Amino acid sequence: VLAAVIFIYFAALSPAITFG
Repeated sequence: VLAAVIFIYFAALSPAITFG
């Protein structure tokens, strides 16, 4: 389950890092 949590963390850093 730890692997899955890290996958969603990166998915949230895509739209959070972009300035659009």
